[PDB]
Amino acid sequence: AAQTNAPWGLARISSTSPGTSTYYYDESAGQGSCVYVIDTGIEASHPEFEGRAQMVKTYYYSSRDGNGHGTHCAGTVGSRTYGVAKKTQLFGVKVLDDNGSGQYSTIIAGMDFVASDKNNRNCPKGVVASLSLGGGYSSSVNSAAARLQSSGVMVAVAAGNNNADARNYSPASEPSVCTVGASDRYDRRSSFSNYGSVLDIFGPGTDILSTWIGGSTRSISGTSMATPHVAGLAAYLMTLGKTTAASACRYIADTANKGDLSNIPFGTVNLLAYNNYQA
Repeated sequence: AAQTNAPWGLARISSTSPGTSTYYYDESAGQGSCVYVIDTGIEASHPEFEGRAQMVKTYYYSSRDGNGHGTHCAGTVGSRTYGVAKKTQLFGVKVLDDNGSGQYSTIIAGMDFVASDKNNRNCPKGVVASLSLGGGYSSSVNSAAARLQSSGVMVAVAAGNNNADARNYSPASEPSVCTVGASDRYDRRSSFSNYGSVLDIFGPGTDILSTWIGGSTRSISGTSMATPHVAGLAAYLMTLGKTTAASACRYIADTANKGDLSNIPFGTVNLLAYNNYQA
């Protein structure tokens, strides 16, 4: 399938080269998979989600996304126009308040929630969790992400926007999850992207158009935007039977575009997420 005039990041994920604008993908489109977006919530009524998004948990007085961040990330995972996996099921877990903040104890609870809650959902092709959030190093936050991964969920986490080594941030520094840095449309490391040995992969993160609250759209930048590209790619590949939740991060690294990014620090992987789809 071909989506013309796609957001640059979608086109990048299905291309061996930067500078194109058509997204190519297998029409299965993540059908039968599930992606949990652990964030500020999801505006599930947005027409771009087509009824495929729902809130399953909040730790606040509302499940509504009063910020936009979670809706934007969910849109990159699976919205019809802005999403990588356009037929996946999206589940919202609101661990961040409408200012985009959350206590680590709530984030931990949300991760353990997903590990159990997937057993209440129909996801025959596999389960993914996208965590566009983080803070300073916490062994308890890392352990929560490790448990979620161990339980059979492909966990993708943002590397962070500190232009620093991700080893000092959580859950970015947990080795067993998929830690995602950000690149721009010219295949440069995003200026804000964290780096380091713990990164597994890069995805498009600078100037990413996606859904926003109020039934709108906007373009924003961050490793928060790169992470749902990888989460959606994992769901897409699992639906295709190419990989599993346990191995999807490694498979994405194995099949990535290699050596194409600039300003990658010595010791950081030079790997850009790629669906290797041959139309």
